[PDB]
Parts: sequence; structure tokens; C-alpha cells
Amino acid sequence: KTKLTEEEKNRLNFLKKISQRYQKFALPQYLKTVYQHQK
Repeated sequence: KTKLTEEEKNRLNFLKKISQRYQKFALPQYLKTVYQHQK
């Protein structure tokens, strides 16, 4: 295929902010296990 080098870099920025925001607005087990474990 062609014209992928562009669409690629465009995806990177996505996953980058995704795993950054998601892990900063989700914490499904983070604040669930740390709140019980961490004393």
C-alpha cells in the first residue's frame, strides 16, 4: 500500500494521548487495588 507513512504518524499521536488520558480518567483497578493495598 501507499500513503501510509502519513496515516501512521497520525495514529501514534492518538494512542499516545489515549493511554495517557484513559489511564488518567479510568483507573478501574488502580484506585481499586491501591486504595486497599497501599496503607
